[PDB]
Amino acid sequence: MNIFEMLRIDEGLRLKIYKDCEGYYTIGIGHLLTKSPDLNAAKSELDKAIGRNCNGVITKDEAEKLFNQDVDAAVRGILRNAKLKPVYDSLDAVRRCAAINEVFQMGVTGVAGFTNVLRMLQQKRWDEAAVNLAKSRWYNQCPDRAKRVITTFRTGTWDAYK
Repeated sequence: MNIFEMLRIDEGLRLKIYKDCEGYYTIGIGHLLTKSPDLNAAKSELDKAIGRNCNGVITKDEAEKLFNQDVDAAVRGILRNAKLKPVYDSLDAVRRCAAINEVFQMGVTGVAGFTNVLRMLQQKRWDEAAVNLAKSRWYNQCPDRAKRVITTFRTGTWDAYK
């Protein structure tokens, strides 16, 4: 499946501001608004992201616009980064999606900082890479959102998304 379909499964789609697994205000398909507990701060961040007055609710079209911007930023981010680009180029199609997903979730600097996992992936040490990812705060603070990505790095199949 494609990266949009994969992230839709991991992140869900919600049109109103909600709290994610870590308690953080989120909207759309995994678009983090703020780590502040102030709902009104999340609303102000949403109005900034869209450029108009939203009162904490967006349309599916606006959700998809944010999603497509966030995916584009992850893909361009990988492909200009001296650590991530050789890893991405080395991976098979399925694990390339898992890499984009991980960068979407953690950010470029978060993924580029896991230099052990990157070496393992480059070297085809899939089991070792998955064990190491399962030690991360990313996974342990919110297992349901990360578990399919980890399985996908291990197996190289789409089975966890079926």
